[PDB]
Amino acid sequence: SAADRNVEIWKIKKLIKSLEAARGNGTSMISLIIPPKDQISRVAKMLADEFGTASNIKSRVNRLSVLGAITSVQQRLKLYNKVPPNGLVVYCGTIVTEEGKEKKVNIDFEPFKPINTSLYLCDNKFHTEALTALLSDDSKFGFIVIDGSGALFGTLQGNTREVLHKFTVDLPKKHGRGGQSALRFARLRMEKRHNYVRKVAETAVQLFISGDKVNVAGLVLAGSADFKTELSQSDMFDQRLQSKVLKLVDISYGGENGFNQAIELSTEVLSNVKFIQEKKLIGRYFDEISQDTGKYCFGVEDTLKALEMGAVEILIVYENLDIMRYVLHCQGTEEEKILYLTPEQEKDKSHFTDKETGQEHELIESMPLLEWFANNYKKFGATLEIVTDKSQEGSQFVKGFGGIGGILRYRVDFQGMEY
Amino acid sequence: PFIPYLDNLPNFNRSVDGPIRLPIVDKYKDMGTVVLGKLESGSICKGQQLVMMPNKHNVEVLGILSDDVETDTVAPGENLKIRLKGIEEEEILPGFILCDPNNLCHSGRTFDAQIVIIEHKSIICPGYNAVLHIHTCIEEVEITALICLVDKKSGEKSKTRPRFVKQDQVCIARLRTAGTICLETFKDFPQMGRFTLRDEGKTIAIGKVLKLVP
Amino acid sequence: IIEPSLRQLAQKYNCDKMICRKCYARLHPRAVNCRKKKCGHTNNLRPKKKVK
Amino acid sequence: VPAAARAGAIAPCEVTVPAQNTGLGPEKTSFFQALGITTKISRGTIEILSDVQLIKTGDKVGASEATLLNMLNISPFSFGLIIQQVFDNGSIYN
Amino acid sequence: YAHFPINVVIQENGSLVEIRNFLGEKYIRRVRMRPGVACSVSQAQKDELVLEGNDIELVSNSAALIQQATTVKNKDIRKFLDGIYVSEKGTVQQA
Amino acid sequence: EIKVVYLRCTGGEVGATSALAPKIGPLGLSPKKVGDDIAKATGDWKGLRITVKLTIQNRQAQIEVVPSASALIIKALKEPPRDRKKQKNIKHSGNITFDEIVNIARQMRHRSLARELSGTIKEILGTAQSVGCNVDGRHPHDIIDDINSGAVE
RNA sequence: GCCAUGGAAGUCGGAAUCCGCUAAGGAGUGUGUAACAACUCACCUGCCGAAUCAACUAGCCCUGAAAAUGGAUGGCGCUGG
Ligand SMILES: [Mg+2]
Ligand SMILES: [Zn+2]
Repeated sequence: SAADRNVEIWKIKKLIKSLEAARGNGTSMISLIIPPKDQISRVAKMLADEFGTASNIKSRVNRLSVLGAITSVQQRLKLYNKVPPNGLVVYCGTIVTEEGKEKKVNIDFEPFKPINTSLYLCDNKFHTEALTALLSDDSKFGFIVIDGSGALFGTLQGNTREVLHKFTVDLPKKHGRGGQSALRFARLRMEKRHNYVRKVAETAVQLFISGDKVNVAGLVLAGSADFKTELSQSDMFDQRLQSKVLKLVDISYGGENGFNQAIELSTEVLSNVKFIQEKKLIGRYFDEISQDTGKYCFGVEDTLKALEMGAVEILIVYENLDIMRYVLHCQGTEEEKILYLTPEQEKDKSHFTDKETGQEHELIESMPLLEWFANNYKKFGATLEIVTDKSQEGSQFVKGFGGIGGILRYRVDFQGMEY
Repeated sequence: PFIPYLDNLPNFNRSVDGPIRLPIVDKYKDMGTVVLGKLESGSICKGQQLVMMPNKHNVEVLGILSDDVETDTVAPGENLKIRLKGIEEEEILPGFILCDPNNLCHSGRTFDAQIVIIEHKSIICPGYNAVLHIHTCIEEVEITALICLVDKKSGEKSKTRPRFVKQDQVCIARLRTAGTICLETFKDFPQMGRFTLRDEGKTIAIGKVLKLVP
Repeated sequence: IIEPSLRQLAQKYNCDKMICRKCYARLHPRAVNCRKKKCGHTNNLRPKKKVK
Repeated sequence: VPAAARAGAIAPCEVTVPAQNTGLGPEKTSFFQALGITTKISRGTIEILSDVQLIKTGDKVGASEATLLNMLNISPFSFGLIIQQVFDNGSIYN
Repeated sequence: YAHFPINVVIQENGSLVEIRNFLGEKYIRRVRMRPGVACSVSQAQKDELVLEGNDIELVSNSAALIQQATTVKNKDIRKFLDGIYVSEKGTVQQA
Repeated sequence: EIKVVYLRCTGGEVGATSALAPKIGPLGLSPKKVGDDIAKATGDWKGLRITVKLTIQNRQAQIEVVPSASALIIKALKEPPRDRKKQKNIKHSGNITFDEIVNIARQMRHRSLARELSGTIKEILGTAQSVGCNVDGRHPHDIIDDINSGAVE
C-alpha cells in the first residue's frame, strides 16, 4: 500500500539512525549486505576461502570477532534458503551498550525493495546508510542569490534547505566621482557590474554545470534590479543550460529571506515536493487562524482532546516529534489512561503515585504517536500531514505548538468557549 | 510653502558632541575610498583615528566635503563625505559605522525590541526572517523567541506566555540578525535605534530597539 | 462596507432556501413537498449550502 | 425577580438606559454609536459622556437596545404577578 | 450595495425610474411603473424608495419589476448581495 | 472577586483529570494544588466523589463541603473505597434505610435545593437508583412502607 | 445526577431517566457546544373557541415513459361525456 509505504519511509529513517548509533567498546562488527544475483554456494565458497585465510590473523579480539562472525553469518544464511530477491541485509556483531552489556548480536532481514550495496565491513558500527540513501529520492535544487550588497548560493532538498557558499565584491557605487566622470559613469559602471556578472556567471557554471551538463536538477537564479536577467541572457551562461533554465526570481534587500521568498514564488514550480505542499497547507491553516471561522485547534492538550471528540479535518504532525503519552495502569480496576505532562512536571514530580492507597504509580509499555496515527487514522477520519521541522513554517509550528495541531470540521472559539 | 517653512523652522536636533559615531551609507573608489553618512552622534576631527563597527577596524579618514565643502572638523548631525585610507578594504559593509576607538559603540547579535505589527500578515511564529534596518546599517535578521503580546492603547503587558499572535497585536520580541550588526537603544539613540521588519510586497512591522547584547 | 442588517436581508431573499434533490429547484425554507410537476411533489429536500 | 429584558414585548412606560461602563476591553463601538450615545476611549477603555433615553412608552425593544439590558441583567420592570380584584365571601374589592 | 453606488433618478413625476451605474454597467434600466402609482425618493434617508398607491397588486408588481430588473447574471448571488430590496410595508396614515 | 463553583471531585482520592483551571484559573489560586488540598482535606469519603464548593477570590480559594445525595446513600452503604479508576461492576449491595434517606433528604433540604419531604427523598433516591441500590426495596416498596408504616414526625 | 470515563454537567460510548413549581420545563431537537456562553428545542400561561392530529390501505389521475418518410381509440371529434 501507498500509505504504508510512507510509514516505512519514516519508520526506516528512525530505524536507520539507531543502526548507525550502536557502537563497540573496542571491537568490530561484521556488516554484510549481499546483493541478489549471487549464488549461496558461491558466497559460501568466496567466504570459506576468505575464512581459511581469516583463520590466521594475529589479534585475539579482532580475529575471534571475524572468525565467529563468519560462522554466525553462515548460520544466518543457513537460515536463508537462497540469496533472496532484491537484496539481502545482514548485521552480525558484538555491540556493547550502556550499563556494561557484553552483548552478542544477530540482525538478519530480507529487504523491502531492491538494494544495491555489496557491503562487507568488519567495523565498529552497523550501516543502513544504504537504506537512507535509498529513501531520500528527490533531486537537489540550487539557488543563486545576487545583490549589490553581496551574493549567496544555497541548495534545496524535499524538506531540507542548505547553504553552499556566499561572498562579497567591492563594486564602487554610483556617486563615484562627479563632473568629470559622472557623464561616463553609467557606461563604466555597467561594465563593472557586468564584470560582477561574469564572476556570478562563473560561480553558476562551477556549480550548476557538470561537464557542460547539469548534475543538479533545478537551478533558481535570483537577484534584484534585473541582476538575474543579465545572468540568464548572458553568453557566458551555457546554452545547454538555457534549455533547462527553470526560473529566475526577483528579491528585495538581497539574501536568505529573499532566497526564501524566491522559493515562495517558486512554490508552483516545486509542486512534487512535500515542502511545497506543506507551504500551501500551512498557508491555508494560517488563513484559518487569521479568520474568525474558528476551524483551528492547537496543542497536544487540546488537539488530542479535539481528536478524541472528532472534529479534526487535518492533523498536522512532524514525522519525528519525540513527544510522549504516559500510560498509567492499575492493578485491580484495569483503567489504562494516557497523560500529557509538561517538561517540568514530567521529569521531576510526584504525580504518578496512588498516595491514597500508599503506593507508587507505574506506567506500561508506551507506543509511538505517529505509528499510532498510521495504525488508526481511518477510525478518526483525519488527514495526516507529514511535516518536517526544517522549513520556516514546519520548523516554527514544530518548536512552539508541539509539531502537531489541526484544522477542525467546525468552529470552536476557545476564548469565547470557557472550557 | 515647504522651503520657506524650513526657513521659519529651526526645530531640528543638531545631534551634538557625545561619543563620536559615523554611520556609513555607501562607498566607492576614486583614488581611495569615499563613504557617505549622517553623523548621528559625536564629532570627528578629520586628522584623527576612528574605528568602524561591528567588524572593528582601525581607520583614518583622508578627506571630507561637508555635503559640498572641504573641511577639517565637523559636529554630529550632518550628511558627511568621508574618504578613508583603508587598511581593511574589501570586507567592509555599507552600514558598518565608525565609532570612537575608546568610546566604542555597542553592537550585537541578540537584542530585544518592542515591535508594533502592521502587516506580517501571517502568524509570526518563532524563527521568521526579514531584514533589520538601522539607519545606515542593514542586516538580514531572524526572530528566535516571542516574549509577549501588548495592547496598543493602555499597554499593560500580560503574565502568561501566549501560544500565538495574529496580524495586528503589538508585542515584545527578540530579534537575532545573521551576523554582527549596529544596534542602538531607544534611550541612548532613537535615531540610531528605530528599525524595520521586511519581506515580500508587505511591510511586516515597526520595531523599537531596546537592548544591545555583546 | 455594508450593514449586517441589510446583509441578512439579502440572505433572506437569496440564500435562506430549500432545494429539491431531483430538479435542483429553489423553494421556500419551510416547505414539505416540491412545487414542480416534473419531479412529482417530492418530499426529498435539502437546505441550500451556505457560503462561507 | 428582575429577569432579562425582552427584545420584543410591548412597553407600558418608558424604558431607560443609564450611563454606565461596558466592562470590556477593545470592542466594537458600532452597537452604541449606531444609536446615538457618546462613548469615548478613555485610554483604551471606553467611557460614556452623555445620558440619553432610548425607548419611549409603547415601543418594540430591539436587539441592540436589548443588548445592554442583557449585559446588565437588570429589568426596568420585573416579570411578575399583577393583582386584578380581591374577593371576600361574595365581596369585590377594587 | 457594496462598492459601486447606484445612481437612481425619477422621471415623469414618479412614473418612470432610470437606474444607472449598477455594477458599473453601461446599460441603464428605464423601468416603468404601473398606472396609479407614485414613486418618490424619501427625505431624511439616503437609500430609500417609496412607492405609494391604492392598489396593492399594481404596487407590488411594479416593485418586483424593479427588483428582477436589477438581477446579477452568471454570478454567485450568495456573495454579490447587490440591488434593491423591500424593507418595510406599511400605510400612509396609521390606524 | 468572589465566585462559587461546583466540583464533582474524586474525593480523598487524587483525580487524574482536572476541571479546575477553566473556572478557577482566571481568578488566581493554582487549581491543582487546591485539587490535592481538597482531596486531602476530604479524606474519609476517600474513593467516592464529593461536590466540593469553592468560593474563590483573586488571591486564593476557599473550600466548603457539599455532600451529595448519591454519595450520602453509598456512605450509608459500607463500600470499599477506591482509586480514581473506580472498577467496573460496582453494583451496590446493602439496604438503604428509610430513616437514613430521610436524613439525606434533610441534608439536601438543608442546602435548600429541592422540595418538601416528598420531592427531596425522590431526587436523592432517583440519583440513588443511578447508584444501583435499594432501600430494602425500591420506591414501589416504599409506597407500601409509607402506607400504614409511616416514619413521620 | 451517578456509574462509565478524561467528560457527558442537554448534545462519543455507556449507565442514567427520578423529583420540584406546575399551566409546562429532557440529565435535552438543531445552529452552535469536550459541557456552557450566543442563537435555538420539547413543555405552558395570554387571547383564541370545534372539531384535531399520526401511521397504514386501496380506488382514479400524475411523475417514472427515448428513434429515425408526415400519422392514427377506424376517422371526424368528445370534458352536465
Ligand atoms: Mg465563473
Ligand atoms: Zn423537484
